[PDB]
Amino acid sequence: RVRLIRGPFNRRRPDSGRRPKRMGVYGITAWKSWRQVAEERAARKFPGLEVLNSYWVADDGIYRYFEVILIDCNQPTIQRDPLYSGICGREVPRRRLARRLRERQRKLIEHLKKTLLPKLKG
Amino acid sequence: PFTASAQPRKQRLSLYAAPLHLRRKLLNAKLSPELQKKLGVKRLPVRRGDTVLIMRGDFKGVTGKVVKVDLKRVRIFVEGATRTNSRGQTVYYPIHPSKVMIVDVDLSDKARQKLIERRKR
Amino acid sequence: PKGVYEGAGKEHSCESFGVGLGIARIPRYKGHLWPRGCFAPNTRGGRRAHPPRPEKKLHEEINWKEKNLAIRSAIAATAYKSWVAARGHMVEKVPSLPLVVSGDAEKIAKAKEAKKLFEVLGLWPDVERAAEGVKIRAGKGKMRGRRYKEPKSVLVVVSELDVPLIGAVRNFPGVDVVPVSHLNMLVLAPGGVPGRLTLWTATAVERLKGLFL
Amino acid sequence: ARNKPLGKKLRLAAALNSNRNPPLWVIAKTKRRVTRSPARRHWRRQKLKA
Amino acid sequence: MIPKPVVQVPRSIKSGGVTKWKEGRGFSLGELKEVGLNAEQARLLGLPVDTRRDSVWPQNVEALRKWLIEVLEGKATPPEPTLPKVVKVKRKRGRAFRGLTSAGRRSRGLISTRFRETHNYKFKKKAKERRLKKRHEATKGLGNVLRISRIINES
Amino acid sequence: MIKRFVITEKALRLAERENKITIIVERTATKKQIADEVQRLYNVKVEKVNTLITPRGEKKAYVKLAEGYSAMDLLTKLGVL
RNA sequence: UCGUUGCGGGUCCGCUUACCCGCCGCAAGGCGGGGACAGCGGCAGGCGGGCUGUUCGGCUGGGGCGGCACA
RNA sequence: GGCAGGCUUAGAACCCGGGAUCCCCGAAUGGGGCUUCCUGCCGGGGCCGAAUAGGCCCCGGCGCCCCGUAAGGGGCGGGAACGCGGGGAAAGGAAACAUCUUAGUACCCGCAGGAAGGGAAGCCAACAGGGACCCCCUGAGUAGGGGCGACCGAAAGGGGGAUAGCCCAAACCAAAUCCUCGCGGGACAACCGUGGGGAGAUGUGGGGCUUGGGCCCGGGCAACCGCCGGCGGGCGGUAGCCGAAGUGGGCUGGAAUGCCCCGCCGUAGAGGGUGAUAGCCCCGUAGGCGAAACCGCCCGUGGCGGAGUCCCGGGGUCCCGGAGUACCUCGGCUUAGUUUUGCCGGGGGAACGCGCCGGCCACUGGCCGGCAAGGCUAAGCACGUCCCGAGUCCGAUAGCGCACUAGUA
Ligand SMILES: [Mg+2]
Ligand SMILES: [Mg+2]
Ligand SMILES: [Mg+2]
Ligand SMILES: [Mg+2]
Ligand SMILES: [Mg+2]
Ligand SMILES: [Mg+2]
Ligand SMILES: [Mg+2]
Ligand SMILES: [Mg+2]
Ligand SMILES: [Mg+2]
Ligand SMILES: [Mg+2]
Ligand SMILES: [Mg+2]
Ligand SMILES: [Mg+2]
Ligand SMILES: [Mg+2]
Ligand SMILES: [Mg+2]
Ligand SMILES: [Mg+2]
Ligand SMILES: [Mg+2]
Ligand SMILES: [Mg+2]
Ligand SMILES: [Mg+2]
Ligand SMILES: [Mg+2]
Ligand SMILES: [Mg+2]
Ligand SMILES: [Mg+2]
Ligand SMILES: [Mg+2]
Ligand SMILES: [Mg+2]
Ligand SMILES: [Mg+2]
Ligand SMILES: [Mg+2]
Ligand SMILES: [Mg+2]
Ligand SMILES: [Mg+2]
Repeated sequence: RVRLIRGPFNRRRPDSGRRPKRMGVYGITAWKSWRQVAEERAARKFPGLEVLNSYWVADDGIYRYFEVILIDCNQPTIQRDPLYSGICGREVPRRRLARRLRERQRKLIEHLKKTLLPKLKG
Repeated sequence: PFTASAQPRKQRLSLYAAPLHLRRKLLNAKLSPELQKKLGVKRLPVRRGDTVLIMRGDFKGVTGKVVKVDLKRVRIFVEGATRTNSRGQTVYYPIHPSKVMIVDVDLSDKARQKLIERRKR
Repeated sequence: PKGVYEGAGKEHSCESFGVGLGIARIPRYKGHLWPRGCFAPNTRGGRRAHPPRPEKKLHEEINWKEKNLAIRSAIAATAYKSWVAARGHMVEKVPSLPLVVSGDAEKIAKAKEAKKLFEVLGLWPDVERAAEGVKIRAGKGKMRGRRYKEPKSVLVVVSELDVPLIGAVRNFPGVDVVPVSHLNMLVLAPGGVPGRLTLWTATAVERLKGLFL
Repeated sequence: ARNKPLGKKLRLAAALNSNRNPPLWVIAKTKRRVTRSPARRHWRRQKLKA
Repeated sequence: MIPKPVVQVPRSIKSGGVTKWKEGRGFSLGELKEVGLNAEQARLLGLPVDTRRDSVWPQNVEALRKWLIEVLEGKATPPEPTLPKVVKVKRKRGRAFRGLTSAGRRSRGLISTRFRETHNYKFKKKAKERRLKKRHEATKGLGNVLRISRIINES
Repeated sequence: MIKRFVITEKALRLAERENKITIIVERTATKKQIADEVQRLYNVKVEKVNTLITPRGEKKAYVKLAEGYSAMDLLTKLGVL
């Protein structure tokens, strides 16, 4: 659970020469949302854990609350997850996919000759 | 192992900077017709104790034993191709191995014979 | 494409120190080498003012129909003894032009066998011309891989790729051997001047009727 | 200085060891090509920032 | 030879009724059901299938039927199947810091628009053209030079 | 631990007059380690060890043997004399 | 001014838990006071050389003041 | 290119593959560090010593934040350029200058990979049809933005490179599940049996993924979907090996490769060296052969598991189908986006498949196309520390600052 202060980000007034368009302060905000900011802060406290997602929880006068889902990619029960292997990496040898696909095509052609070839020729 | 590039700068770079095992191939000399028939190989790198015939230069026609070989310089010292310095000592002329013909072979080294079979075959 | 380093002569810390020092107002070194000039084309170590640019267009484009018309024109120049003698070739022993040989010549696989056919057809004197005409060229080309300048002797046109006659004649000094479908201006007019001593095979002449037109 | 730290003293030892011209046989070995060392300095002219 | 599907170029209002054909993405499901195969069987045989396409073209059907007969009569070798043959998924480090989570995607605009129309894409694309001095960026102010030149010469 | 012996004019005068052998050891060797090394290596008895680090960066140890052992005898026995 | 801002009672009164201020306690939590005000965020008006960027034309018996001989 | 003494035929030097050693500082990580050095606690060992005291020395462990029941595991720093997210100018241009441009650039902060990012229709279209994505050519300086000035500036479509589609959640079932360790077995694996521990009803697992699905019924296997990478073979890389033909006669010459004369090879006349200019003296070249070890790719075979999850036929009108989200308003940055781009912030704020979204201002009707707010994805594309090759490039004041004991003095 992450708590942070709402509002626009702390835009700094420039201390040097600027053209008048570039001197404003009030109303200027960051292109990042507080949800992504809350994700990054949670990522710092749990170093090495990957961020999955986060959602809004509550608002008050000063603060906004988010819940960030982080996962340990080094844990055995996380690596084999069908969803969590998208973040923790996944590899299949080409021999595994190529051999079975070849074997499927050999058997499909055998079946189609006896069942589809007479209809096609006719 | 000697550049295959046709650029002269790359050819000269590999020759000068060649390691010791590659400079041995620059010591190759032509065998005499008798030794060619006696061995069946057309070349052998010159070895200390081989008898050679100088074939170019001032000492062309001199035959002698190889007293010293230098891998770094790729030069060989032969008896007869000598001279005396100002102080009187006798010194050797460095002969490139490609200017001599091996008229006798030093085959006491067992490793040399195995190289003989490789080139006749 | 040739060029210089993009930052050559421009990466020194230099600046112009204005007037009043009694020295010219070109940029100079900022540090311990202060009076030393820098960055300008007229200074030692300065940038080249207008160097060669790698994006320069060196290729001279030619229309396809125009380029094929020239190839037919250069082909016709090989039919005349005047042009081939003008380009430099020796054709005194050549029985006639354009010189066409039978298609059995494509089976010659050895250089020694091919050398007979050149001698029997009066072509060997021009190949012999290129052999003794090889010269160590003057200038910096020796440093850059262009030590030798070798004349052109005879272009051999075979019917198709990978005939054995290509590997049997390609070692002769000045001799080019191409299939008729691979004809181009670099073999038909060396130096930009028409008229090349060409040995056509009979089958290549038959295949010429549907190319470059 | 009279009172030294050992780390500063050791770096002065390294500079003291290297401050020497090439030996005379090195000049003969290289045929007078190698005659000077870049680690040669004078205590009054060139100052170490040790 | 594997046959290639033939689809219609989308006839625009600007075209005025002139039409042409093109190589489509793949054979439609309707075209495959007239030869007895579904998407899985067709991809196993090696045909390119486009389940999104709804139209059916008889020229596409005939090319399928002629090729299918050669395959099933052992007169032709089918290509490898049109399915994924490798699974390479890399471990992701710093997804939150590189803006690859859902919040970062929303901030980049990928939820609401296409990648080509996102603003970060437009910044990168115009920078590559200026770096390489590409098509319109080889000259700055090319439109205004062209406009004034057209007035002066076509006056 | 020991690198070599010092056989200079000062070191030789010390050996004959104060029963001290001068050695060059590693820069990190302490007085406890130098006394243990000298006793173990040569089978003598050490009274005290005075150590200094030379301006060239080496450590020099003046090892005074106890009063039953000859500093010059150990130098001449080792063959470094 | 919009939100924070809630709970009772008849726009006004009250209440405390919000919030704020101090004291004690490592913290946990307690004590006192204020109090849905304040403070804080957004928006809006005012004062604003505190700070940022700029402009301060031309002719001319040299420039300037003048004049407009500037349409 | 010196002077000695050695090593090496018991096989050295050299090259390639695998190991050993690897001081101090360094992310530096016991704690400090105004000196790359110092110093503490615990445990073991050693030494001085009469001593088990006391002291001194060596060796090992001792960073922060985390995951895990624990055991144990992770992150930290670097790399020439490229990649992703955020913050973000000015000079100059406009012949002044403020909107504007420069420019989302320089630069800064953060985070990855050998590429990254993008990627699988709440799409584009126009009643005719396309059919994920990226990159190249074009559309095109067209539409449009703009002191409508300077200038800025797409997209669809067409031609190519390459080609590939899937999952999580939910409906329905309800612990059938997964991780760890001990033992027995099992190509050293997966997995099987058995037992302990941990997660799990706040739902593990099955099922499902637009050709929507769930649910009910019937038939068929060419079911389907996953896990391991053992055995055999082939190929390529990291050293190398073989490779034709004059050192013929004479001249000049210190010396020939030069000249005259005479021969020869050529799949090899690319190029270099050798006492001057060499196809045949030597290296090499055309062409061919090659690895104990390490690595990489491809093929055949081998070993397992799952809840039929696969295909075909019918029924359905019941259930599921992603929220501070869509949307409105205000401020701001940005965009060609213009009453119409995207986003951030303040405030307000839905519906549910009989619903919702889009079709260049809004609404109404029709028609057309679709199903947002969850995740992944090879190929084809950027770069140059580094390696290989090439050159109408330069040739020591040139060319990189450095042809040299140069990022040196
Ligand atoms: Mg400005
Ligand atoms: Mg220069
Ligand atoms: Mg030109
Ligand atoms: Mg000249
Ligand atoms: Mg001084
Ligand atoms: Mg432009
Ligand atoms: Mg002391
Ligand atoms: Mg208030
Ligand atoms: Mg206020
Ligand atoms: Mg001012
Ligand atoms: Mg004015
Ligand atoms: Mg004036
Ligand atoms: Mg006036
Ligand atoms: Mg430390
Ligand atoms: Mg500029
Ligand atoms: Mg201006
Ligand atoms: Mg100005
Ligand atoms: Mg990092
Ligand atoms: Mg990629
Ligand atoms: Mg990726
Ligand atoms: Mg722009
Ligand atoms: Mg479940
Ligand atoms: Mg050879
Ligand atoms: Mg040879
Ligand atoms: Mg949805
Ligand atoms: Mg010069
Ligand atoms: Mg220079």
